[PDB]
Amino acid sequence: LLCKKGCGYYGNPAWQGFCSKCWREEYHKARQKQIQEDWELAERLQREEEEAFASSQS
Amino acid sequence: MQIFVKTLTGKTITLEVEPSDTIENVKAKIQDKEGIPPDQQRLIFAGKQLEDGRTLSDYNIQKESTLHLVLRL
Ligand SMILES: [Zn+2]
Repeated sequence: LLCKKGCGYYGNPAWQGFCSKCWREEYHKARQKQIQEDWELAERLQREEEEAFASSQS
Repeated sequence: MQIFVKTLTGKTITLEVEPSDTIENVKAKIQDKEGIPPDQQRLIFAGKQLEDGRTLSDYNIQKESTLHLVLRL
């Protein structure tokens, strides 16, 4: 029925039960966690290229 | 549309792109702005390194998406 954040608006099946505004907040949250996670991965991968280069020239 | 490409060193590149653009195409675009050759570039989104022959839409990269760039050595 109604928005799962308890907004008082109706949620949309195409948005996991959320309303236009509450779904935009979830979307923004998810996209911040994705950027953090990708940053962490890009650190791993940069550490690894520098090492692979360093042992290559050692 | 715009997407952003973040480096680890304090720079965000804004690119003009289409969901249909190849990753190779996007790296050419980064060569244009930044003078970095395509073969020195690794791009990451949603936990994955992006492949040269696939397109932004293959990865559900939409308007305002942020990718990360790492340099290949
Ligand atoms: Zn709501």
